[PDB]
Amino acid sequence: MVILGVGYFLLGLILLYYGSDWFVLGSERIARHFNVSNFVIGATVMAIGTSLPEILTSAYASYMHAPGISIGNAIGSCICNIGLVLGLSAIISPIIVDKNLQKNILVYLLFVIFAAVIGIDGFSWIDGVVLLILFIIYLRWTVKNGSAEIEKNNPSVVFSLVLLIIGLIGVLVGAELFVDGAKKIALALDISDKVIGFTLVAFGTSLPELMVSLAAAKRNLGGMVLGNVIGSNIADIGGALAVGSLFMHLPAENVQMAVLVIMSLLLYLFAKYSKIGRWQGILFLALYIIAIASLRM
Ligand SMILES: CCCCCCCC/C=C\CCCCCCCC(=O)OC[C@H](O)CO
Ligand SMILES: CCCCCCCCCCCCCCC
Ligand code: NA
Ligand SMILES: [Sr+2]
Ligand SMILES: [Sr+2]
Repeated sequence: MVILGVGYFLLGLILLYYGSDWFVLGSERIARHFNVSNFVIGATVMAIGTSLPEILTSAYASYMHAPGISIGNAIGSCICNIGLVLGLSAIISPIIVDKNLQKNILVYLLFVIFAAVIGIDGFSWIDGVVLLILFIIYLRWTVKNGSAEIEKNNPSVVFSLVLLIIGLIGVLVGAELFVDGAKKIALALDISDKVIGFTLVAFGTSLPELMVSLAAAKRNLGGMVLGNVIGSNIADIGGALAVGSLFMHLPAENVQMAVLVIMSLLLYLFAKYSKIGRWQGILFLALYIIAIASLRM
């Protein structure tokens, strides 16, 4: 049957749509509770939660002797977060970046370049261990700098945590349904293609970031969007790629890493010397479009 594919697909969108808004709302509240910025909650809790698909996908693929899918998924997500996710969000809600957030973005940049350089001959399991350690350090460093918490069964907090978790479950399940529904529609229309079907789940892992960021964008939560983008990329590299490399050596993806380094560099330069708004967003989307037009499938 195919309506099951249609049912799923539509339901996936509904869970994604409402799930994303609840995730954003709950995350914004949690940040106020812990006295940290929206960037910080976006870069830690939101980034890790929405990167769970990438982490499972890369670990699974490398385990199943498909390390090309594992690194392809990780870095492709990174390119998607800056090009598509941040591109759309910048246009919706232009961001002027604070001096301290610029420091966080510069560190992100350094991290990406380091990853690109040690991955020129691919990524070994020791490359993995190192990247994962830097990931852990980035998280502690980010929270520390974004913290002002100097000081308990509060209904405000509990309600905040419930919005967040149910929202997350909503976007993660919604995303799966979207992919699963699309897969079944494709199969019973007999238009299924593996080469393209890998980019259905590849894009699939990026749907949480997309919807969550757009939801944050609609509520002018610019720092949260930026936090979620920066953190998700780091989680995709220090987490998804890294764990992949633990099961098997990952072949180099130098062209894609170069594209990521160029987009990351652009993202930093705009954050430091300008803004992340309309035309910066238009630039990110144009670059993203060119990438999905010309990069190897
Ligand atoms: C502020 C500067 C930040 C850093 C800018 C990049 C600096 C390091 C470049 C190359 C060596 C890295 C050595 C340590 C990490 C790799 C350990 C390793 O196993 O290296 C072999 C390599 O992966 C091949 O197989
Ligand atoms: C001579 C090197 C052989 C390496 C064989 C594979 C080792 C994989 C280790 C994977 C797990 C690393 C976990 C860190 C928490
Ligand atoms: Na993420
Ligand atoms: Sr993701
Ligand atoms: Sr290497």
